[PDB]
Amino acid sequence: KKRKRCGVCVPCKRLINCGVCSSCRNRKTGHQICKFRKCEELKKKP
DNA sequence: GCCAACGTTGGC
DNA sequence: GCCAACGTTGGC
Ligand SMILES: [Zn+2]
Ligand SMILES: [Zn+2]
Repeated sequence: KKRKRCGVCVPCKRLINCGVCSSCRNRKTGHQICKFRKCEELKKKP
């Protein structure tokens, strides 16, 4: 299964894709959420 | 069936 | 070990 966003971090609370980060500009091919909405808990840990 | 957006990997 | 690209799938 896909992990669910946490719904409580600042990114999760943002409503709208910014439209200008690289995730947003390449959305059709890269299929990624806006860098500013990406759930903090879903990022890669080193 | 659509589509937002997470998971995986070839090629580097 | 990274990440562009794609496939996938849960929720609608
Ligand atoms: Zn953005
Ligand atoms: Zn979150």
